[PDB]
Amino acid sequence: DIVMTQSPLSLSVTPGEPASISCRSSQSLLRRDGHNDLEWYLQKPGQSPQPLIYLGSTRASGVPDRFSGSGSGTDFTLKIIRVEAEDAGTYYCMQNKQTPLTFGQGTRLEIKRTVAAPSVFIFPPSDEQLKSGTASVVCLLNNFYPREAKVQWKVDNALQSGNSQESVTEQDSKDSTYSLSSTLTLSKADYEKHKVYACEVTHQGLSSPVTKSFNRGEC
Amino acid sequence: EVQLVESGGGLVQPGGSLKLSCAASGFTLSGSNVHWVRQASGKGLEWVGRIKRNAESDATAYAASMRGRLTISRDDSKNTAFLQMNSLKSDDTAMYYCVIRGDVYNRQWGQGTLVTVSSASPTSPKVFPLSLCSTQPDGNVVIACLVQGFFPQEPLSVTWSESGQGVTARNFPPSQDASGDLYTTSSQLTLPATQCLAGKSVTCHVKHYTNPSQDVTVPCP
Ligand SMILES: [Cl-]
Ligand SMILES: [Cl-]
Ligand SMILES: [Cl-]
Ligand SMILES: [Cl-]
Ligand SMILES: [Cl-]
Repeated sequence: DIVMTQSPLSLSVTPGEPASISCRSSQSLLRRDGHNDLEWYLQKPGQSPQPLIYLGSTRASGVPDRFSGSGSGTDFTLKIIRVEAEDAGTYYCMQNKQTPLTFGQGTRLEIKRTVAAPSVFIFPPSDEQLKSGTASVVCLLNNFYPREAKVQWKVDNALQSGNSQESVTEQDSKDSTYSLSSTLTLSKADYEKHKVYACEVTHQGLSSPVTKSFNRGEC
Repeated sequence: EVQLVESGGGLVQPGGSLKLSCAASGFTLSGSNVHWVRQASGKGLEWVGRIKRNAESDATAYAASMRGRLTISRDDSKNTAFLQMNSLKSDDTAMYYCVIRGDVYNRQWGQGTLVTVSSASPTSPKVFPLSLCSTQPDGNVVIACLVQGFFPQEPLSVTWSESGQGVTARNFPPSQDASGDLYTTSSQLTLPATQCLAGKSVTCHVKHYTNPSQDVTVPCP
């Protein structure tokens, strides 16, 4: 099979500035007609890959002029001359010289910007949920950059583990910030034995942690 | 709109069989070789197999790791191609795409369908209105819905009954619960305070899997 490799595996670019991604193939993809059996895609999370370039350099239908493919043989480059927010996602090169069709690893482009500290919001379990036997406490972080952020849950000052989960949005179209949802899930029985629920956030942009808390039954 | 529409996925028992359909909508599939490609959540793209046009006697080819367990077929009269999978295993769980090749008139990927090889039945999310207990941000109001304990993790989407100027909805990907094998997420809406006064409510609408959608009222504070 043909092995496709990309470099870098991630990059951060500010809007208006150029990005490039390199792709290498283990076999030459050069065609008799001078084109190459090489295609580039952009994939946004959960969505089908979108064709950007095929035949090495042919820009696909409706693809913006800022995307260009170049190279020949075993070495190829995707250039985005002026990065825009909507260009964030994972880029793949792919050979179609033979089956099995093979893809590179994927390069995640994110939009660079200045540091932004998260705002933090805490929500107690709904009364409706409590009646079914489960208690979820939710801590939402908004408007932060870079993507790394740490949530610590405390119940009466005891650090929690093995009972929470989190996920993070893609970057906001307008300000390129991330948001994060952390959920602490306890049984109703355990939840009602304790008083102080706290989510403590730390981040590059925070000079001190931000802790949002509530006393059970006071919301 | 012209596109490739997939169906026939979802949950399937280990050892079970599932036939995916790839139906052309607004173009003719006959001129293309039809390929199948899959992607496990958070992972890369992997070719599954192909079928050539009838002109080439519909010749098939399969990925090494699934060869003995696949039949790709096509029905040009229905403008549809099929991926029959058999003896499915946990490691076949993935989002499956069909892809057309070889037709200068048409280049299309299907929207993808998630195949989950599991002994579990589906579980609809339990959707709850949330009320902020910390402070509201200057000028705006935050409300949210908890979307708890669902399976499989996709498809899942949430929309709100307010949108437009000054309104931002945040939708977080599903994550696996710390115990119990289900998934949970939330959806948040931030809107001008004047647009979410006491006595006003907003609804979150939650779609999941192939079951009926849910609509939950979320009171403004
Ligand atoms: Cl190509
Ligand atoms: Cl452009
Ligand atoms: Cl900065
Ligand atoms: Cl998956
Ligand atoms: Cl394509």
